[PDB]
Amino acid sequence: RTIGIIGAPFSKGQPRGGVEEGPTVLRKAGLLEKLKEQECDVKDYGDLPFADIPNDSPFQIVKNPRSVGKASEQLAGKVAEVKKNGRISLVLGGDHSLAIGSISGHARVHPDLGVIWVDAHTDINTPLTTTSGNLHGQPVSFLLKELKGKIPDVPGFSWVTPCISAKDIVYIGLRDVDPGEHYILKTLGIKYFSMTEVDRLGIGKVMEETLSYLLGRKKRPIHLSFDVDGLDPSFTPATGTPVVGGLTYREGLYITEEIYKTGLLSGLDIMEVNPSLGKTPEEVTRTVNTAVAITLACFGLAREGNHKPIDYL
Amino acid sequence: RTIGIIGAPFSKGQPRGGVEEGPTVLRKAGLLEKLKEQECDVKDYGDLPFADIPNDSPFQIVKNPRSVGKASEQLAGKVAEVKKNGRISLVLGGDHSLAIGSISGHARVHPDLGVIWVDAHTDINTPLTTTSGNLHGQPVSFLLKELKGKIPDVPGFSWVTPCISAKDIVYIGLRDVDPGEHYILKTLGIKYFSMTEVDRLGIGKVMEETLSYLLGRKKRPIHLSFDVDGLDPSFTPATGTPVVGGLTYREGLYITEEIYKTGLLSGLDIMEVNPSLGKTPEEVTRTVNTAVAITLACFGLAREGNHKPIDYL
Amino acid sequence: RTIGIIGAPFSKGQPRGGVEEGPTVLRKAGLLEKLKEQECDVKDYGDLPFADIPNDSPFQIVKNPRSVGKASEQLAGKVAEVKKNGRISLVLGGDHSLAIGSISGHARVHPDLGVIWVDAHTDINTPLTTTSGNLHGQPVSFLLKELKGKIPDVPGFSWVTPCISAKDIVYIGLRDVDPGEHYILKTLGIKYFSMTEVDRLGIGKVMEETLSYLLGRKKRPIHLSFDVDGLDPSFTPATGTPVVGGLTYREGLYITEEIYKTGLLSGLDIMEVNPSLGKTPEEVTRTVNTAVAITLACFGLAREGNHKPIDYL
Ligand SMILES: Nc1ncc(CC[C@H](N)C(=O)O)[nH]1
Ligand SMILES: Nc1ncc(CC[C@H](N)C(=O)O)[nH]1
Ligand SMILES: Nc1ncc(CC[C@H](N)C(=O)O)[nH]1
Ligand SMILES: [Mn+2]
Ligand SMILES: [Mn+2]
Ligand SMILES: [Mn+2]
Ligand SMILES: [Mn+2]
Ligand SMILES: [Mn+2]
Ligand SMILES: [Mn+2]
Repeated sequence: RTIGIIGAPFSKGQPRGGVEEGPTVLRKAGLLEKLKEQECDVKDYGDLPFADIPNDSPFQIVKNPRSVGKASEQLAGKVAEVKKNGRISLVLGGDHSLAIGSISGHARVHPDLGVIWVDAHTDINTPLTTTSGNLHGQPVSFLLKELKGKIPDVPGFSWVTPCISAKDIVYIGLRDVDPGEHYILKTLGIKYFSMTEVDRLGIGKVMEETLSYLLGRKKRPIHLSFDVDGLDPSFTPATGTPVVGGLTYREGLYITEEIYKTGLLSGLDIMEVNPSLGKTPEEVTRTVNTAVAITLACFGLAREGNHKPIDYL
Repeated sequence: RTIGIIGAPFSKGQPRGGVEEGPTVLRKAGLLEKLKEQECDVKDYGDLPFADIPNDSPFQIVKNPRSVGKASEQLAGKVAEVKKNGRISLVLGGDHSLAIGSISGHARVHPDLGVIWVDAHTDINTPLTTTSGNLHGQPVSFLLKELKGKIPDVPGFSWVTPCISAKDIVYIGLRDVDPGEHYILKTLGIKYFSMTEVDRLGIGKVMEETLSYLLGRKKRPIHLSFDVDGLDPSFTPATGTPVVGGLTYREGLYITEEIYKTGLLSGLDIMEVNPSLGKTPEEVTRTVNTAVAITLACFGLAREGNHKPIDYL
Repeated sequence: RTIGIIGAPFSKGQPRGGVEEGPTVLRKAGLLEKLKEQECDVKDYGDLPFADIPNDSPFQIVKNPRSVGKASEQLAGKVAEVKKNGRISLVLGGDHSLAIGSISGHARVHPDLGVIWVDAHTDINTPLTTTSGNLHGQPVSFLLKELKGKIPDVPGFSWVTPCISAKDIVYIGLRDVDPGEHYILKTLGIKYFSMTEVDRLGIGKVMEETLSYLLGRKKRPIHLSFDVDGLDPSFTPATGTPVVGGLTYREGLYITEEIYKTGLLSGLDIMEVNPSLGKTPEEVTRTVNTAVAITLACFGLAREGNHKPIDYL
């Protein structure tokens, strides 16, 4: 598969700072090379230089809005640029607020995209429903067209144009959803598979319904926004908001292996990896190793094996 | 949901003493408040004062029969009292022998009840089949009508009247069943889903069949006797008789979420939590945290989220 | 069930030496007795004395070929001897190269056998496809008739006669397969259930299809070659080549419980247990305990319980 790597060392979407190092440790794990070790054509677009914005007081309760707003605007342009070069955008975060720019830049080139959001949270709070003020928990509210009119003019996001309907997104892995967020889910009829549904149906049926839900009518580009805390913290502990009872390592690989097999992966986000939150050096490597594995699976690595079209005997 | 909390700090049903502290640490985890934080109407009936019975020599091989017998008699009355106040009895144990009084007091008010027993063990040994003499492994033999006549007159249990047929109970989580207990299962035709069945069918189908088995004919009150060792010891280690290969945290939450959704939960037991058996302070908090989560799920907490009937936007 | 225990303390199939102690620690865990504690008729044939072969230089890239070749030849005769005494051969390894002699000696007495290979690897590299040269990763290539002609004359294996077709074997647990090995899988049409399939279908359906695939046409003797690294390293860490995302303890017990229930188990291999690779004394006991449990399940131990044909009441 053909890839376009984009490092997004941003953290102002939430309180903890170590997430900016995500691009660094993932590249350090040898992600670029391992992808190349596969049938992959990789082009590194570099780590986005997120210039400082010293003056950025809260918007009501919303924190660092100008910084978060600019980082997504910068990222949106980069993703659109890689999508125009005919490559799958691979955004290494960074907190999940960056999803706003990633899905935005993607839709500029591919407006018919479908989103699969793997996360323990829905990240669909509005500036008015959020109680924490952390924008990494509001990315989805800015992208939904149905929520246009409920999103006040927050400094830094005047460039945003809702680009996805409630029916063009599927959540997988939910287990920590706020009351207002749950109201929006049920109100806009958003398709989701929380841990309850995964436990009931099995990851296989879950993925079956997910892809059929998004590709039933017609084939379209797929955007995978993967928050590493969607997986159980026993696999990805070095993350800002871990929630027990998460997706297993195996389910995480199953999800991505299936998405790969559709041949429609167009955009990918690997977010919330925070090395500084690993209680040990091993928890840090465990998180990075798991994040790399999910990434490789998105581009071809199959657990049953892979072989080149040649006679090996 | 409307609840009636009853602390049952009892341990004489087995050798290890720390189980009496169960009510204490669960309340200390803020269980009462967290329930209230939900759509719950809570009334604390207090911790049952289990007076000492210094003279209580074994009955043949059966240990502390008078103490265990009195504690269940005392508890049976309390549960019946809360069931008459129109509230779901929530008994915080304490060893599982207390189930004898809980299910007894429940049936006095609701004789048509159905029991779901989540445990790694069947706890259906009779005074004559048990090899350990620990009554926390015999509670079910005293309640089954079919076993009336095989239960000798043990000091402390003259007040007992079998109140459930073999067909009114479903076991879930079995993985350590004695030979005589297995004989009784197959002989009385008791419905069970051991870990083998959970592995074969999946927790979803397991719960589907469980509820259909008990509510097929008609809707009736449900009694959930939950032994925390039914879950894998990686989740609830501070318990007297842990057995590897247990139900996962997720399956445990799935079970209870489904029971809640029936709207028929009438009685609930959270047993065998023993803080003093935690090899570390974390194993103790891990056990308590997991016990609280299963409890909250029984009364409404859903992993997909919850919201009040109001317009959040 | 009637058993014939054979200790195979061999390690020259791979670099790490501690695997030779497998028979020792498994017997030390009280395996013989625990089997007897069940409905089992056990006869210990002893630990095969694998005489030294000082002169054994590599064959091209293949390491210790004469040593590995002789150990399998010796083992093949022992297994055939126990199969003629009407007993299920239970080979305690030892690295997995010994499978060559075990399945060989088994087929001498029961040529219509069917093989179930539980392993994280396919172990089907040929002397020409292997990149490591470790024979414990080539056992299957020597047994397949379809691969006859692609297996050069390696010193120590002139006694070998391919005894199984590609269609008489089923793989379960795959997650680390080489490119050439994957080519052979797809080329000979070998039936396999990698971790992806287990995640998709569930262990129940996996076992359903496995047994139907092998016993569909007609009932035949079953050979179970179980590599302990097929299970997740959180359960069996003391093994030379652990791979994360493996079969759970429960799935491992489900697999064997089902095989037992067919009443067709004829040959069993418990391989790759290496005590010296346990980072702690507990990792060593955890591995051994799990290896014993899978073994007991192969001969009757059911998680739902077991009882003698007598009236327990
Ligand atoms: N990725 C990620 N971790 C936590 C969030 C937000 C959760 C919370 N409901 C909030 O509104 O801040 N998003
Ligand atoms: N909750 C609970 N843990 C262990 C038991 C009894 C098990 C054993 N068969 C006995 O008869 O004592 N019950
Ligand atoms: N049991 C077992 N662990 C590792 C292997 C071989 C794996 C590798 N493909 C090789 O060719 O050496 N077999
Ligand atoms: Mn997120
Ligand atoms: Mn999240
Ligand atoms: Mn119990
Ligand atoms: Mn128990
Ligand atoms: Mn192997
Ligand atoms: Mn292996």
